[PDB]
Amino acid sequence: QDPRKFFPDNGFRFFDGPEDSFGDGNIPAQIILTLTRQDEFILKQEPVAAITIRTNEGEMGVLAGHEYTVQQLAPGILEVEYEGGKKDQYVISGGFAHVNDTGVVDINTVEAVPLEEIDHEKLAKALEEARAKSQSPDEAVRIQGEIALEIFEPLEAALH
Amino acid sequence: VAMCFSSYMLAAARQPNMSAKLLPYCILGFALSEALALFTLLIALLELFVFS
Amino acid sequence: SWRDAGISYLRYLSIVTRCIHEVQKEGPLLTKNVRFSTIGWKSLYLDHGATKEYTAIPAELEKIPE
Repeated sequence: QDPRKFFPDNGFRFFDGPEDSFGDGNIPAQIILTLTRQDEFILKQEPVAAITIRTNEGEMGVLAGHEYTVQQLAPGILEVEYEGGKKDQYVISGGFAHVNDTGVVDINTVEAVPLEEIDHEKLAKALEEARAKSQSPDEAVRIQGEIALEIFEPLEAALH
Repeated sequence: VAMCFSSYMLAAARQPNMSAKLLPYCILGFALSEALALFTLLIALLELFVFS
Repeated sequence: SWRDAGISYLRYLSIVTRCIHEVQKEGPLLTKNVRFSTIGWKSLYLDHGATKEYTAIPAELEKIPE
């Protein structure tokens, strides 16, 4: 028998993660954002002035040199603000935001769609369905309607 | 006093890079608290050692 | 809420994703995204010579593993 003909590579090594820094003494002027849905990015290390995330504890706002914090993303909207003053809103389905002191943001999600790709007419129909599903006494339907309403209520609040 | 220094640690725990820029405000808050205590004590030391 | 009902965080994410896929407009992006929520997969295991489904972990999201 051949002595270990195979020697597979570790796939983690094919990615390039940031290296965290202690005591660097320099504050970044603008963050380096990286948003990813299921596998594909929509933004790769873009310069960004500011960003605004939603969580279960509440809505947070991140700027350059924000403290290292890792935390959930509650299912809602996500605002990016470039140096030019414009903005870009994205609806998400959960995730984890990884902030850096050096100025790097990895918002890894399961979905990321702009609000422009959503219509209020189609949303209004789903609302009463999720609501009446929450009314039906049954654990299989109540939780599903609760989750659907949880994602829809911020949309109904933001489109207005 | 401690409420100042107690803050500086926690801040430094969350951002070591800023530890060198927060110390002036820390020393300033400490100095003002200490000075208030110093006047409170200066009354008493002035209350006794001169008045008959 | 859904936490003690037994369904995991990931099924909750997938349900929220399915809802976002429902509401969004008709377009190429919806055509790309419906693929990322639809359920087509299975499990299977070999008997002595034949195939058999392992239906203890269901694909449909409303259900709960046991």
